[PDB]
Amino acid sequence: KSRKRAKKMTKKAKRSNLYTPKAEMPPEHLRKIINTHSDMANTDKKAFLGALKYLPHAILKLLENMPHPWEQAKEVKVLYHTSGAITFVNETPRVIEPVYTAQWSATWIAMRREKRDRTHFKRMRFPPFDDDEPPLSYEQHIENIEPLDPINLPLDSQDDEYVKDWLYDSRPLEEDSKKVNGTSYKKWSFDLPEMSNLYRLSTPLRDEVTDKNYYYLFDKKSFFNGKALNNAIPGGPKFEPLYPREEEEDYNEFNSIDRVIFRVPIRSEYKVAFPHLYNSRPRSVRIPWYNNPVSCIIQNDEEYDTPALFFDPSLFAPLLAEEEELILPNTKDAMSLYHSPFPFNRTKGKMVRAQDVALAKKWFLQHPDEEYPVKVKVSYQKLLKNYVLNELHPTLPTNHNKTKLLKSLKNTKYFQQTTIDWVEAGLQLCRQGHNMLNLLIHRKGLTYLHLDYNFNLKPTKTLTTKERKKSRLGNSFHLMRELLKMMKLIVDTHVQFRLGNVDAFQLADGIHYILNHIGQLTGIYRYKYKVMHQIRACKDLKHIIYYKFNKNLGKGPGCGFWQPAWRVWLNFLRGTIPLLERYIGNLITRQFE
Amino acid sequence: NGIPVKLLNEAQGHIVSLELTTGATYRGKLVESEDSMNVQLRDVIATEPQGAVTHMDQIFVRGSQIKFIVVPDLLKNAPLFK
Amino acid sequence: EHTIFTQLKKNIPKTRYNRDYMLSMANIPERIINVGVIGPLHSGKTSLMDLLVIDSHKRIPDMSKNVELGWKPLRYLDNLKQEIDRGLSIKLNGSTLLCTDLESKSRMINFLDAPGHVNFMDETAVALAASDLVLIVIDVVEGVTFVVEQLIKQSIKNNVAMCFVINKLDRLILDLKLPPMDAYLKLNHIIANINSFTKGNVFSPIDNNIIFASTKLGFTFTIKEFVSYYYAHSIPSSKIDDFTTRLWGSVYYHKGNFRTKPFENVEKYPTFVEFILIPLYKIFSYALSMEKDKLKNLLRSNFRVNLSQEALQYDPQPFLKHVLQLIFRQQTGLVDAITRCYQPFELFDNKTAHLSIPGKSTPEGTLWAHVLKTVDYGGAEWSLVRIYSGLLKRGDTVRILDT
RNA sequence: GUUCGCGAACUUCGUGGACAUUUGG
RNA sequence: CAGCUUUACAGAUCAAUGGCGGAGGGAGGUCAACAUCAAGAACUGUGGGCGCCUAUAGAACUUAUAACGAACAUGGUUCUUGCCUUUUACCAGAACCAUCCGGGUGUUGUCUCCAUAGAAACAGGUAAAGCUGUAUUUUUU
Ligand SMILES: Nc1nc2c(ncn2[C@@H]2O[C@H](COP(=O)(O)OP(=O)(O)OP(=O)(O)O)[C@@H](O)[C@H]2O)c(=O)[nH]1
Repeated sequence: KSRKRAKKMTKKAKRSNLYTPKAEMPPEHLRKIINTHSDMANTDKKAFLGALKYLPHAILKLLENMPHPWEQAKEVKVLYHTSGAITFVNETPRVIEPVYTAQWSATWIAMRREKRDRTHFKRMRFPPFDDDEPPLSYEQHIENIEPLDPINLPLDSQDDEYVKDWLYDSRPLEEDSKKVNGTSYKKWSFDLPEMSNLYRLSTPLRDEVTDKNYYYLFDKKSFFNGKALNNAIPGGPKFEPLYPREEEEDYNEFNSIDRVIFRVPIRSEYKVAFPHLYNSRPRSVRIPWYNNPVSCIIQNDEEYDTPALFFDPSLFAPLLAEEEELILPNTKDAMSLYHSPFPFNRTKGKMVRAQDVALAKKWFLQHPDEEYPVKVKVSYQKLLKNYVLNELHPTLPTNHNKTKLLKSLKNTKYFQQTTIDWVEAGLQLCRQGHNMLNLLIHRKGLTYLHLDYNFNLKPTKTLTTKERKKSRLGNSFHLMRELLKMMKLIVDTHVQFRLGNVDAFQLADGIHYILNHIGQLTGIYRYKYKVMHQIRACKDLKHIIYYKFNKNLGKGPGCGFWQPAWRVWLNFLRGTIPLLERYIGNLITRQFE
Repeated sequence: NGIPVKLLNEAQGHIVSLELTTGATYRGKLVESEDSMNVQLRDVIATEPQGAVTHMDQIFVRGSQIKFIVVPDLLKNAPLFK
Repeated sequence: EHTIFTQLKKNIPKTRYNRDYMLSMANIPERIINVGVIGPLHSGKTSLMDLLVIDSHKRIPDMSKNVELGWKPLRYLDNLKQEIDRGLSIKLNGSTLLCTDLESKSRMINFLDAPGHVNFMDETAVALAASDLVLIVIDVVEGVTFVVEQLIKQSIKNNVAMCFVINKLDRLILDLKLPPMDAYLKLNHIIANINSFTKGNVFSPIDNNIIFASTKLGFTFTIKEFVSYYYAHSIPSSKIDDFTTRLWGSVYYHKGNFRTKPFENVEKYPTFVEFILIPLYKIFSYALSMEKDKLKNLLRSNFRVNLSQEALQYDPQPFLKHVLQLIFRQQTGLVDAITRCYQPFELFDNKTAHLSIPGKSTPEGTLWAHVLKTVDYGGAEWSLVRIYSGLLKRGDTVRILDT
C-alpha cells in the first residue's frame, strides 16, 4: 500500500500540479459587468489590450453556435473578460448527424408549407436598425414576450412516433440517455425505428441516388483524371490544363490522316473513362472504377415484400416455424435503411460540428443536367469544381493547444462559463467589437470619422487630403469591420425574431438573405477579394437550393435553408481569423517590437 | 460420427498398414474407406500369420474382419481433431 | 538453404491449419482438387475466395477494421494496384488451401480465381486449363447470362467438373425484395437455365452441385451442409439423405413427424421454401429489424450460436453479416460440394488427352508439367505450372517447350 | 439584388450578358 | 432422467489443494494539464506474462484513399497563366512548407451519480445455471 502511495505521489508531483477548475458563474454578474463597462465608456489597460487580439476567433465561434430554426434560444456557455470585453462563446456545436439532417429536412418542409400558404410574404429589411443611432438591447430582450413558435413541422403520432418527443431540442435531445455517450455528446447510438423515422424525414432534403453506378464519371477520381487530361463532361467542371498544352504532333508515319480510320468520334467522355487507352501520355491519372448494375425497389405504399415491376418467371418444424411471420413491423423500413447512404445505414456514430455535415454536397455531386435552367447548371458546375479542387489538395495537421481552453485555464482575469442566451452573447460581442474598433482608431491618428453602431464607418466632416492620408489605415481593419457588421446583421435578425414585428420563418429567411448576399449587404470583397470566391460559392448554393426548393408552384422571396451558406461563411472565417489576429497583435504591439 | 472413421478417411491416399482377425497384416495405399471400415487398398503386400509374404494388387477388406489399422504419423498433426 | 526458407515463411500470414499437413497431403494425388472459380463480371467469385482465405487464416495483414466489420470486401486475391484501384480482378491471382468437408476429410485445394470481365477470358481460359474442377459462380439477379452459358459450354469442352454457385441471395432478399416463394421460383428458373446450357449432367441443390451463397454477407451453404448444421438435432440419422432429397423440387411437408407427403394441403410454401429460403429470410429480417435481445434468444434456441457482447453493438449490414457467419460456419459445405462434383479422375485422363493428344502416361521414368501462365505474384516473374505426372524438385535440371 | 436586350399579358413573368477595390493626389 | 463445474448455503472437521486475491472501485463531465497520432505492424530488438500472447521501439513493406475530419477554409516561397502597370488586393493552375477550425488515443488528476469484501471453495445434500446420452450380416447380444 505504502509503495502504491509513493508511486501515486511520484506520478502527481513530478509534472502538472492541480490548477483549480473555476465555477460556472451567473449571467446576472456578466450583465452587471457589461453595464459597468458601458458606463465607463477610455480605460486602455494592458490586459484588456491583450485580450482584444482574439476577436475574430470569438466572432467565428459565435457564428458557429447560431441557433437553428428549430431552436427557440441557443443557451450557450461563454468566456468573458473581467472588464466586460471579448465575451466569446465556449462550446463547440455538434450534432447527431443523421438527426441533424432530419431536422434540416423538417425545417425545409416547414418552409415549403409556409411558402404554399402565405401570399404577401414580407421579407426582412436590411440593415435592420438605424445605423445612425445606437439601438442595442439586453434588458428588453430578457423580459420580453415568450419567444414565439420556432420552425418545427407538426408530426403525427402514427408515422414519426419515435422522434417527435425529442427531435426538436437544443443539443439536440436524445442527450440524457443510453442513446448517447452523455452530455459531452461525442458518440451517438440508436435503435432501428427511430433511425428509420429520421431517414424518412430526411428524404425530402437528402435524396441522393446511391446506385454507385449513377456516379459513372462523377467520382472524385474521375474528376481528377479529367482535370489532369484537360478533359471535360458536359455536366462536369473544367480547369487550367495542369500540364503545358504543347502538342506539335507533326502528322508522323504513325497517326497520319490516311493511316488511321476516324470511325469513332473519340469524345472527351471516353478519354477519362479509359485514361490509359484513348489519352496518350496520361501523367498522374488515377485508375477509375468499373462496377456492376443495380436491381432495386424503393416504395411508399402500404404492402411490402412483393414483385411490383419485375418480369415473371416461367412456371419437427423447420427451424423457425411460428416463432415468426416472415415480416416484422419494422422490417419494411429496416431494409430501406440497410440500402441507404452513409448517415443512416449505420445505427451508431461519432458526432460532428454542424459546420461539418454538408447537406449541399450530395445535391451538387448528383449529375442533374436535364430540364434545369442554365444558370443552375453553371452553379452546380462551380460547386463541383470547388469540391474537386479541395479533394485534390487535402491537408494534414498535428499536436496543438486550443486558445479558448487556455484562456479558461491560465487566465485570470477571466471569469468563465456563464450560460448566456446566445442572442445576448452576440449582442455583447457586437458592442464589444464596436468598442474595440474605436479603441483601435484612438490608438492610430485620432480621426474625424465615426462608426455606425451597425459598423458602417464613415467620415463626420472636414474632408482633406492630409486627413485621407492619415486615415486610409489597413485592408485588414476594414475586413474585420465587415466581419463585425455581418455578425451584427445576423445577431440583429435574431434580436428582431426575439422581439415582435417579425416571424421565425422570416428569421431563417433573413439569415439566408444575409449569408447568400454578403456582396449586396456589406462589402468584404472591397478589402479581401478571396472573399469574392466565397460569395460566388454561396450564390451558387443559393441557386441550387432555389430550384430544388421551388419545384412546386411557390416562387418568390421567402426561403430559408441557410445551412450550406452558413457553413461556407464559417469556413471563410476560419481561413481568415489567423491573419486578422496577427494584424491585431501588430497593432497592439506598436510601441514595442 | 466416429472420429476414428474420420481419421481412416483422411488417411486415404496414404500407405496404411492393416491387420485382420486372422492376423494377416497388409500394407498399402488406402484407396477408399467407408463408415463401416470397408477398406480398399492398392499396391499391397500381404503377410501370412505364420510368416511368409505375398504381393498383391487391389485388396478389399471388410471392417468387421479388420482388427487394427496403422496410419502414417503425419496425420497426428492435423487437421481432424481440432 | 534453410535460413532463407525460414525468412520466407516468416514474411507470410500464419494459417489456422498447419501448412506442413497440407504439404504432406500434396505428396499424394487425389487429395488435391484444382479449382477454377469462374463466372461473369462481378459474380462475387473473388469475394468468395476471400471468405475461404479468411476461414483458412488466423489473422490477415491488410485486413482493415472496416473490412473485418464487413463493409468493404477485402478481395484478398485482387493483389496488384491495377486491380484494387480498378474494381476488377484482372489476372489469375489464386490461392492454395486445406479444407475440411462435412465429414472432415481434409483435401489440399488449389483455387484459381478467374477474372469475370469478358475482355479477360484469357485468364479464365488459363484457369480452365489448370483446374480439373470449376466453381462456376453466378449472380442470382443478373441470372444465367449468355456469358455464363458460354463459359459452361467452354468448360464442357476442356473438360472439367461444374459446381455452381448461385451467389448474391442477399440481392433477392434485400435488393429485389422477392417474397420467399418468388425467390425460390427464381432459383428454380436459374437452375433450369443452367441445365439447358449443360448437355449431359443435371445440376441441383441435391446431389451437391448448386452452392447457394451471398459473399457480401459471406455465407455459402449447400443443402447437405444446412442439414448437417441444423437438421441432425431433429431427425434420426438414417432418414437424413432422404430428407435432403425431399428438400429440393416440387415437394411439400405437412405437420407430420416425420412425413413429408409430396402434395398437399391448404398453406403452400414447399420443402425448400419451408426448410431453407424461409429460414434465411427470417434470419435476415431478425438481423436487421427485430429487438436484438429477442434475436439473440432465438439464435440460442433455434441455432445455438451466441451473439457476443461486442457484436451486439454493431451496425446493421455488419451485424447481419456476423449473424450469417455464426449460422453457416467457416465454409466447409462448399468444399464438400466441390468434392462431390469432382468424379474424380475419370474425367482427368480425358482432360489431359484434350490438352495434349490421346495416349499413355509414364509415372516413374519421367515427370511432365504444363507451364500454364507466366505471372508477377511477388513482383518478379514466376511460371504458374501444373505438374501432371512425376514430382518436380527444387534445383532440378529440366526440359521445356513453348507450345 | 442592380442595370441593358429580347418573348407574353409603365407594371409583372420567361430569359442572354455585365456587376471588386483602394495606394500611387 | 444420469454425470461434472459455478454461485447461493447449512452446519462441518479440518487439512488439502487448488483456485481469490491477498484485495482497488465503475461511471461520466463541451472538466482540465500532458504526450502521441491513416490504421497498419509486419520481421527484428528489449520487457512482462508463456515453438506463444502482452508492452515497447526500430525501421521495412501496406495500401494510404474514401473518412485521424464521410469536414474544408487561409497563408508563404518558387514555377506557370493572367490582370498589366503599379501598389495592395486578386484571376486561375502547379510544387514544397506553414496557418488556423475540429478529432481522437492513453496518461493522469479533479468535480456530480452508482456501488460496496476483507474472502471463498473441501465430503457430499438442496436449488438453479452450462455441455455429453433399446438384440436378427460391419463393431456392444
Ligand atoms: N448485394 C450483394 N452484393 C454483393 C454480393 N456479393 C458481392 N457483392 C458486391 O458486388 C461486387 C462483387 O464482388 P467482387 O468480389 O468485386 O466480384 P469479383 O468476383 O471480384 O468479380 P471479378 O473481378 O470480375 O472476378 C462487390 O462490390 C461486392 O461488394 C452479394 O451476395 N450481395
